[PDB]
Amino acid sequence: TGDLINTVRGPIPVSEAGFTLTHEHICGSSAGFLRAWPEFFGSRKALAEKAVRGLRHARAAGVQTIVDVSTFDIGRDVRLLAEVSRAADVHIVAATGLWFDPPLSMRMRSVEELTQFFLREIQHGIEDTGIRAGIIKVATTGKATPFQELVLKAAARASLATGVPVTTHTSASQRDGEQQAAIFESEGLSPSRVCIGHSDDTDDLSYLTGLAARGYLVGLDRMPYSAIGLEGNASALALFGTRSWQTRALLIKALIDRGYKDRILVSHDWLFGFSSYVTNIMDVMDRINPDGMAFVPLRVIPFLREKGVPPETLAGVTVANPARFLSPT
Amino acid sequence: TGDLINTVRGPIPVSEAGFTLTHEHICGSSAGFLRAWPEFFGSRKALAEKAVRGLRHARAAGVQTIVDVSTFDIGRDVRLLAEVSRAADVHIVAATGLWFDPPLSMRMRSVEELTQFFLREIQHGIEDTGIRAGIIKVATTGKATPFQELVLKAAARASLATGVPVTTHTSASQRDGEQQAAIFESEGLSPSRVCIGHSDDTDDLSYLTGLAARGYLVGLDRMPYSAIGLEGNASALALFGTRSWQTRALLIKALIDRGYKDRILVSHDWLFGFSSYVTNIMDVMDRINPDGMAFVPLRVIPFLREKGVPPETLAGVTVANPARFLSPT
Ligand SMILES: [Co+2]
Ligand SMILES: [Co+2]
Ligand SMILES: [Co+2]
Ligand SMILES: [Co+2]
Repeated sequence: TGDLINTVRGPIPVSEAGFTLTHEHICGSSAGFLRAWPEFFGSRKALAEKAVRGLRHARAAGVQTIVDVSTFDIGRDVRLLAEVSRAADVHIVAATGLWFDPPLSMRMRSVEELTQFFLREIQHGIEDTGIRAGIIKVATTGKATPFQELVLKAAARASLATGVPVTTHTSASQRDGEQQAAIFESEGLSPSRVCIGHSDDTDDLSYLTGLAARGYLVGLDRMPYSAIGLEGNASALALFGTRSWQTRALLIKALIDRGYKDRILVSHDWLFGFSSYVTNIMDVMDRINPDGMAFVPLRVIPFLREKGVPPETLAGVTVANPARFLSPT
Repeated sequence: TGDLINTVRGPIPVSEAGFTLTHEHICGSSAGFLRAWPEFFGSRKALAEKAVRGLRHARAAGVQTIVDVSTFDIGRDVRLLAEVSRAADVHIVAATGLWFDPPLSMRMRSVEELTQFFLREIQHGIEDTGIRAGIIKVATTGKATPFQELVLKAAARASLATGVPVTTHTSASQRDGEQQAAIFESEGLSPSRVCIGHSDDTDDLSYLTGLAARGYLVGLDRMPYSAIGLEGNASALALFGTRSWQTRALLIKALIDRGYKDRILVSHDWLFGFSSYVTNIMDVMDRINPDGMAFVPLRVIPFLREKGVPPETLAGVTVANPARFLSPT
């Protein structure tokens, strides 16, 4: 009791977060895009309705909170998040930081300037809404670009100032987490404040246990992603990969079996609209996983239970770990 | 009489455009940036106040209309344009199209999809404002990227459908206008609907007269840009170049002397805020040219008059040419 986290509807007790999906999106887009071209998604109304249906389905399956890790450059629309959170009665934590599509007005900035921007979104509010970010999202896709180095350092500084955790996009097959870790530590950030994401995109347990041993949270956050059966579709192959959801889920058990149950976060990286990729990608995705953000509780958790993971351990992964992660520390 | 052009305050008779600067910016930024980080500019209020002072100064010097060629990805804020247009009593024509910083949500689009977006901004309105674009802005920086090829084709299609003209950013030293022309013509666009911009960034009159002979408008639109005296400042050198304003202005006379008076458009490429480049670039610029968008009428036009260009010819360049260009055709 007592600890608080900021959501798009305002402050909530940490203990009310409950079952929390730590890497999700209402909409994967671009800065200004939803405002400029809402017809891309049919309409804003259609997008919101789809999101509300999806979040209610997740809620019925036991999901109480999602962390929408859409940054400025993922076209995060905090008013949209607030509207759908309210309608579906599911808490949404919003993000600051920058992903891998920053516009020139961000790319030209210094570490000091980026720190001030991240601090604005955490401490003051996003845009003119007063809605405060509860997480900082950053990204590399291979070795960090010079700009990405500044972003990670600024993320570390903002986290140190506010206690808000940092979460990452990686190219997991290229083992980005190691350099990301090196940069964060150079700034004196505690590994327990950091989740190295898309870590289920690899089966390299040397890489993953290495991070977990150092105290990092390991984000196994793309559970339903598979292009098995869709190998004819090149864009789906590139995004979803050729590993089954079962293969991804086995990593949760593997980390638990190696003593790392407290270092695991599980999610889908799902969304209800998706303009930053090929047209109609959302239709492909909805076919692969009609359950959307209910997939983890409906499929993954029982799969793990049937493999012998104790209920207490599963509750620790889906409730206690997110609580500890999100609590400003 | 009769012909109309859309401005941020609504429709105006073409004959009321008067002395028109055809390539300008209220603010050079990025999509969503002004909404997310207005403190970058001091405040939105400060930015608007600066813009109103600047536009009133231009108006006092005889400027009646500017064409703000900020696209979506230059962070065009049409409400800001409308506010400052109203306060300064200077007409502002807004733009659609894409510059050279499109986010992924644009870069993934087809020519058909881009055409629909440009048509939306011209025919329906920008965002939810009902303000209609009166020009389409496109860009290359050297040989066109595959995406830029689609953008130029979509610009051509939108222009053919609406009669609204197209204007371009070039790397003038790399003679981009020739390929841009080739792409436009492949779509059946009339050269008289097109301005090849930043053409005063080069002294190559073979290149420029080649375009003018084909019927293109030649945009001599960076009149006050010079880093003479600032060679110690690397970012200023890269953006402003080492040629004097007099050297740029001589190109106006050179084209007139070669029979191309009707093919010339003159502007500053000025702005009142600038977040897509180095921090404090606006302070450097304001020192180079305290007159802002009054520089053309105060310095360039009298320079030309003193070189013997007849008043009728100068009026044809600054009034008749923009009128003919902007009139939907
Ligand atoms: Co990602
Ligand atoms: Co994601
Ligand atoms: Co330009
Ligand atoms: Co410009």
